[PDB]
Amino acid sequence: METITYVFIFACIIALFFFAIFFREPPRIT
Amino acid sequence: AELTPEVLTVPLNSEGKTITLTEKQYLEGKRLFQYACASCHVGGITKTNPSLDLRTETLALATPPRDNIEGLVDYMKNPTTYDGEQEIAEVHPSLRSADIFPKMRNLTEKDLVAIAGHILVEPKILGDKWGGGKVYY
Amino acid sequence: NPMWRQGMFVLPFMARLGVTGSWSGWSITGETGIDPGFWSFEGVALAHIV
Amino acid sequence: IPEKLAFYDYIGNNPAKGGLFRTGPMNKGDGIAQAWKGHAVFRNKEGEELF
Amino acid sequence: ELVNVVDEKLGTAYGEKIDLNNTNIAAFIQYRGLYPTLAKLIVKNAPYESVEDVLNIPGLTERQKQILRENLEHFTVTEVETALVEGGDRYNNGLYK
Amino acid sequence: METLKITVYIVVTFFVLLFVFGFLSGDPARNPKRKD
Amino acid sequence: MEVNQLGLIATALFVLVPSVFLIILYVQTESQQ
Amino acid sequence: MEVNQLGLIATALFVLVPSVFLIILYVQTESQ
Amino acid sequence: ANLWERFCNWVTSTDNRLYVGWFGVIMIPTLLAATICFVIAFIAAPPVDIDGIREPVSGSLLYGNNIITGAVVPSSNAIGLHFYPIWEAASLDEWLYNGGPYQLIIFHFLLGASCYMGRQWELSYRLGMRPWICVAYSAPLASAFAVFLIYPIGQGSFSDGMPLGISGTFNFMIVFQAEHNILMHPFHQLGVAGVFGGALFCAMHGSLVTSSLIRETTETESANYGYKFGQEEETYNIVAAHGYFGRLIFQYASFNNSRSLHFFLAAWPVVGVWFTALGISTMAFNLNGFNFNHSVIDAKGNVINTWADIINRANLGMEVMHERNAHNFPLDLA
Amino acid sequence: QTLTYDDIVGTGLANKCPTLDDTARGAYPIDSSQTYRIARLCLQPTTFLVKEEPKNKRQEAEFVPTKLVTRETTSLDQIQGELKVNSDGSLTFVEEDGIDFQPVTVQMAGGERIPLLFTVKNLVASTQPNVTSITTSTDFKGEFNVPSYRTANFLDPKGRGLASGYDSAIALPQAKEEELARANVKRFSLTKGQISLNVAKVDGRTGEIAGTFESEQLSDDDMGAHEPHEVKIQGVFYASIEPA
Ligand SMILES: CCCCCCCCCCCCCCCCCC(=O)OC[C@H](CO[C@@H]1O[C@H](CO[C@H]2O[C@H](CO)[C@H](O)[C@H](O)[C@H]2O)[C@H](O)[C@H](O)[C@H]1O)OC(=O)CCCCCCCCCCCCCCCCC
Ligand code: CLA
Ligand code: CLA
Ligand SMILES: CC(C)=CCC/C(C)=C/CC/C(C)=C\CC/C(C)=C/CC/C(C)=C/CC/C(C)=C/CC/C(C)=C/CC/C(C)=C\CC/C(C)=C/CC1=CC(=O)C(C)=C(C)C1=O
Ligand code: HEC
Ligand SMILES: CC1=C(/C=C/C(C)=C/C=C/C(C)=C/C=C/C=C(C)/C=C/C=C(C)/C=C/C2=C(C)CCCC2(C)C)C(C)(C)CCC1
Ligand code: OEY
Ligand SMILES: [Cl-]
Ligand SMILES: [Cl-]
Repeated sequence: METITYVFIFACIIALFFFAIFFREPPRIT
Repeated sequence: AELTPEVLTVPLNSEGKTITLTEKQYLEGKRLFQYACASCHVGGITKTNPSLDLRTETLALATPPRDNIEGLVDYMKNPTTYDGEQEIAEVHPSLRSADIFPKMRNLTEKDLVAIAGHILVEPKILGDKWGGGKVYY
Repeated sequence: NPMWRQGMFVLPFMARLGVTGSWSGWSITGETGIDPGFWSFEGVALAHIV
Repeated sequence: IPEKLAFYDYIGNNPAKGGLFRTGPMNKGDGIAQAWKGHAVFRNKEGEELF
Repeated sequence: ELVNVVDEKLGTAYGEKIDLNNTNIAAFIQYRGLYPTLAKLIVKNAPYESVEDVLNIPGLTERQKQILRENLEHFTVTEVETALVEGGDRYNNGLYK
Repeated sequence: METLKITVYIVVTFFVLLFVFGFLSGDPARNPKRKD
Repeated sequence: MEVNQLGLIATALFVLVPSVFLIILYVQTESQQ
Repeated sequence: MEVNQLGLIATALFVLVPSVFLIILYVQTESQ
Repeated sequence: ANLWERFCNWVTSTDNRLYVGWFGVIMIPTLLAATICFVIAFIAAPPVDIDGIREPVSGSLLYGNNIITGAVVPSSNAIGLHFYPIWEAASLDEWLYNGGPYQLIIFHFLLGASCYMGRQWELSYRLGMRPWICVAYSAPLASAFAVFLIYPIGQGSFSDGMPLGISGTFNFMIVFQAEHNILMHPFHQLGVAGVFGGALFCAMHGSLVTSSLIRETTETESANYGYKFGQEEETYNIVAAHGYFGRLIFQYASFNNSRSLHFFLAAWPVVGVWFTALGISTMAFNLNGFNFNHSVIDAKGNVINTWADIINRANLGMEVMHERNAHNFPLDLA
Repeated sequence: QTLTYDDIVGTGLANKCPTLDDTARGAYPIDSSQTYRIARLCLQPTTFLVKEEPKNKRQEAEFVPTKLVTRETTSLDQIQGELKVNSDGSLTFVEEDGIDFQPVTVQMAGGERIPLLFTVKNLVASTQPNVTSITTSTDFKGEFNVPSYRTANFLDPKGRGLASGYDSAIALPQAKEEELARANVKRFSLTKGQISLNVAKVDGRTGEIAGTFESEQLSDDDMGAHEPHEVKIQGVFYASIEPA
C-alpha cells in the first residue's frame, strides 16, 4: 500500500503538469 | 612544556650510554626525516608494511636492538629484517643502496644521527600518537 | 496454491487466451526457465497502459 | 530501593531520547514496564567491581 | 546455542598467548627474533598438537631452535578455528593500523 | 541483443543527421530581423 | 514492510482535505464571471 | 475488536468523496 | 513548399506551444529515454551491486524503499568507466544486477540537458532576444556534469558518481567530505556564498519591489491585480526602493540602475555555482581542501588541536565506515 | 603460435579454458615409479542448476536452470597439485594451490538471486585402480571443501559481523533479542562438495588432457542467516601433466 500511495501522488503531479501547461489561463496583453 | 635536555636525551648504544641532542639536531633530524623518510613513515607508521612501526618498544625488540642511535644509524647503512636475518638494502633506502635510492646520496654521517635522534625523541613528545596511526590523529 | 485461491481476477483472462508466463521466468503451469517474449503478463499489462 | 525510584534512573524515560516521527506512547517503544529486575553489579576475574 | 566462535576463542589461552594454530602472523612481532622468518615457518607448518611440536619443524638451525625454546612460554595451541584460518586470514586479517 | 544494437545505431544516426542537416539549412537566416 | 497503518489515512486526508478546499473556491470563482 | 483496518479508509472516502462533490456543485450554484 | 523546407520550418517554428528546434530534435528522445527508464527503475529495479563486491543495494520502491530512501543505484565498480549498454549484457537480468540503468539514464540526461541549454540559445535567436540566458543555466548544468561524469572519470568508476535518489545524494556528500574535505575547500565556500547570497538577494529584490508597488488596488483585492500583463509603465517606484534601501545601509551601496541591479542578481549565484561545480570537478582529480591537521603545536611539540582537528576526527569516522567490506588494503586511494 | 594479452583482453577468452584438438584421442601412461604433478588444472563452468524446495513430503524437487548475472568471472584456473600413484594403481590428485574459487550469483525464475562459492578448495580426486594410462575413458572422482562465501571480517548492512562488528541490533535497543539471534550471531559454515571429472580428449605427446566435469555443492547461507540451496555445476576442464 505504501508503494501504491507514493506512485499515485507522483502520477497526480504529472497530470497536474499536463493541465498547468496546456490548460493554463492564457496570458492576455493589457 | 618545552624541549628540554631531558627529552632531547636518548640512548647512544645498548650499553646504556646516553647522548643529549641539541634543539638544532632535533629540528635538523625532523627536516631530514621528512625529506628522506616520511613518504612511508609519516607519524612513525610504515605505510607499506603497517605491521612494523617506529615506536620505541618495537625498535627495542628488533634484532639487533634499534632503540638507540647506534642501531638506527647502522640501520640507515645496512637495513635488515626485524629478526636480523636478511639484508634488505635492495628495497629499503640506505647508504648501502643510495645508488637506487638517490635521496640517501647527500646524507652525511651527522645527518644520520639527527634522523635517528628525531625518531627516538618524537615518541617522548607525542606519545601514543607516534606510530599509533589514524586512531590517534 | 493456484491463482484462483489468491483472488486473482484478471490473471485468468490473460491465461484463458494464451498468456501463461512472466518475464521473470515462471509460467502458471509451473514450468521454470521459460522465455515468453514480449507477450508475457508484464507486456500485456504495459500495452494496456500505453 | 522502591521500584518507582529505580524506574526514574532509566534512560528510556528521559524525554530527550525520542524521535519526531516515532509516534504514540512511550510504552509502544520499550514496552510496558513490569518489574525492576534488580541492580546489576559487574566484576572481573579479579573481583574488582566494574561500572 | 548460537555462539560467536571468535568471542568463545577469546576465553581460551588464545586470548592470552600466541596460538600457534590460529593467531595472525603479526603477533610474532611482540617477541624478538621471531618475525618474519620463524613466523613464516610456524604458520606454514601449523597446526600443532602441543607447543613443543614447533621444535620439530624441519630445517631449523640450532640458533632458531634456541629462540623458540626462549619463547615456548608465550605460545599455546588450541583447536583450529576455521573462521580464523580460512581466507588467508593468518597472513592478513584485514587489520593494519 | 544484436537486433537492439542495430536499432539504436539506426535511431541515433537518424537524429544526429537531422540535427546536422537542420543547422546546415541556413540557420543564420531563421531569425526575425536580418536574413542571409 | 512493517509500516505505520495510519500512514495511509493520514496521507489521503492530507492530500484530499486541502485539495478539495481549493477546488471548491476555484469552481465557484468560475461560475461568477 | 479485531476489525478490518481498511474499513476506516473505506468509510472515510465513502463519505468524503461524494460529500465534496455535492458541496462543490452547491457552492458554485450560490455564486451565480 | 519543398518537403525538407516544410519540416525545417515546423522544427524552428515560433508558433508551436513548446519550441522544438534542432537542439530539441536530440533533447526530446534522450530526455524521454532517461525519464522513462528512471521512473521504471525507481519503482521496480532489483538490487544493484554498486561496489562490485557482490553486495547488492536495494534502491527501488517495490524492494522495500520509500521516497526518501529510494534510488537508481550507480553501476558496478567491476565495470569502472567501461561503457555498459544493454546489448553488452548477456541479458537484462545481468544488466540490472550490475546497474546498467544508471548509465542509460545519466548519459541520456546529460545529453538532453546539454541540448536544453542549446535550445535556450536557439529560441532566444528566433525571438530577437539577447542570447545569454543559456549561460546562466550552464552553472547548474556544469554542476550535474561534475557529480555524474567528471568525478567518476577522475576516480575511475561510475560506482562513485552520485546516486539518483535522496538518501544516495547524502551518502555521496558524506563520503566526499571524508575523502576530499570539501568544507575546507574554497570553491565549495564560494558555492555556499553563491547560494546563500542568491537566496538573500532573491529575498531582498522581491521585498524591495514588493515594498514599492504603486497603489492600484483596494484593501479587498490582491495587489497583484494592479499589474496587467504587457502594460508599458513600470509597476513599482524604483526611486522609492532606492531611497529606502540607500538609507537602510548608505546611499552608494544601493542600486538606482535596474539593469545593473538585475545583472548583479544574475552574476552572483551563477559565478558562485560555477566555482562550486569547479570544486567537484577539481576534487575529482584529488586536489582537496586545505589540510590544517596538527598545524598548531606547542614549545615541546605537543599537538594543540583546533577546529580543523575536530573536523578531521569526524572525517575519519566517515572514512573508516564507508563501503565497509570493499577495502582490502590500508589506503583508499580512489 | 599463441595469443597475447592484447589479443585476448576484453574478448571473454580469458574466462575460457584451453581446449584440445578433436583429434586428440590418445593415452598418457603412468610409470608406477616416476612421480607426476598437474601444473595447470582449469575448470570452466557452462551451466548452473539449483535444487528447488518442494514444500511437500514426497515430490523431491527438480534441478532448475539459472541465469548467470556476474558475467565472465566464473572459471577456476592455474590449479596445481601432486598426482599420486596409489598401491593399487589408482591415481590421486591433491590440490595445493591456484585460483580455486570464484564467487558466482545466478538468478532463479521469479528473481531470487542465488550466490555461491564455486570452488575445488582442497580437492582430492582419485581414479579407478589399475590405471596404468590416462585415456578417453578415465574418470576422476573426489571431494573438496566449500568454506563460507563471506569470511570472518564481513559486515552485514547493520554492522554485524563474526570477527568484527556489532553483536546486536543497535537500531532496536530495547527489542527482544531472542527473535534476532539467527541474524545477530554470524556462523562460518564449512561444507564439502563432490566432483566428477570425465576425460574425453588426451594428447599423448604433450601430457594435456581435457573433458567434462559435474560438481555438487552448497550455495551461500549468509553466515547462518538462511538455509543454503543445493547447486549442480556442469562445465568443461583442461589439465596439463608433467613428470615431477
Ligand atoms: C509524453 C509523449 C512522448 C511520446 C510518447 C512515446 C510513447 C511510447 C512510450 C514507451 C513506453 C516504454 C515502456 C518501457 C519499455 C521497457 C520494456 C522492456 O524493456 O521490456 C523488454 C522485454 C523485457 O524482457 C525480459 O526482461 C526480464 C527482466 O527481468 C526483470 O524483470 C522481471 C519483470 O518485472 C522481474 O523483475 C525479474 O526479477 C527481473 O530480473 C528477463 O530478463 C526476460 O528474459 C527478458 O526477455 O523484452 C522483450 O522481449 C522486448 C522485445 C526485445 C526482443 C529482442 C528484439 C529487440 C527489439 C528491439 C527493440 C526495439 C525497440 C523499439 C524501438 C524501435 C524504433 C523504430
Ligand atoms: C499541543 C498539541 C498536542 C500535543 C503536544 C499532544 C501530545 C500527544 N498526543 Mg495529542 N492531540 C492533539 C494535540 C496534541 N497532542 C490534538 C489537537 C489532537 C486532535 C487531532 C490530538 C489527538 C491525539 C490522539 C488521537 C493521540 C494523541 C497522542 C498523543 C501523544 C503522542 C504524540 C505523537 O505521536 O506525536 C506525533 C507528532 C508528529 C508526527 C509531528 C507532526 C507534525 C507535522 C509533521 C507538521 C506538519 C508540517 C506542515 C505540513 C508543514 C507545511 C508548512 C509550509 C507548507 C508553509 C502525546 C502525549 C497519542 C497517544 O499516545 O495518546 C494515547 C494518540 O493516540 N493525540
Ligand atoms: C549550510 C550548509 C551547506 C550549504 C549551504 C551547501 C551548499 C552547496 N553544496 Mg555543500 N555540503 C555541505 C554543506 C552545505 N552545502 C556538507 C555538510 C557537505 C559534506 C557532507 C557538503 C558536501 C557537498 C558535496 C559533496 C556537494 C555539495 C554541493 C553543494 C551545492 C549544492 C547545490 C548545487 O550544486 O547547485 C547546482 C545545481 C544543480 C546540481 C542542479 C542541476 C540541475 C539540472 C541541470 C536539471 C535537473 C532537472 C530535473 C531532474 C527535472 C526538473 C523538471 C521538473 C518538471 C521535475 C551548494 C553550493 C554540490 C556541488 O558543489 O555541486 C557541484 C556537491 O556535489 N556539497
Ligand atoms: C569600555 C568602552 C567604553 C569602550 C568603547 C566602546 C563604545 C562605547 C562603542 C559604542 C559604539 C557607538 C556608540 C556606535 C557607533 C558604532 C558604529 C558606527 C559601528 C558600525 C556598526 C556595524 C557593525 C554595522 C554593520 C554594517 C553591515 C553589516 C552592513 C554591510 C552591508 C552589506 C555588506 C550589504 C550587501 C549589499 C549588496 C551587496 C547589494 C544590495 C543587495 C541587493 C542586490 C538588493 C536588491 C536591490 C537593491 C536595491 O538597491 C534596489 C533599489 C532594488 C530595487 C533591489 O532589488
Ligand atoms: C618506503 C619506500 C620507505 C621509505 C622511504 C623508508 N622506509 Fe623505513 N621501512 C620501510 C619498510 C617497508 C620497512 C619494513 C622492512 C622490513 O621488512 O622489516 C621499514 C622499516 C624501517 C625500520 C625498522 C622498524 C622496526 O620496527 O624495526 C626503520 C628504523 C626504518 N624503516 C627507518 C627508515 C628511515 C630512517 C627512513 C628514511 C631515511 C626510511 N625508513 C625510509 C619502508 C620505507
Ligand atoms: C471503488 C469501487 C468500485 C469502483 C471502482 C472503479 C470504477 C475503479 C476505476 C479505476 C480506474 C478507471 C483506474 C484507471 C487507472 C488508469 C491508469 C493507471 C492509467 C495510467 C496511464 C498512464 C500512466 C499513461 C501514460 C502515458 C501517457 C499519458 C501519454 C504517453 C504514453 C504514456 C503511456 C507514457 C466498485 C464499483 C468496483 C465497487 C468497489 C469499490
Ligand atoms: O570513497 Mn572511498 O574511495 Ca571513492 O572508492 Mn575508494 O572507497 Mn569506494 O567506491 Mn565509492 O568510495
Ligand atoms: Cl558508504
Ligand atoms: Cl582495496
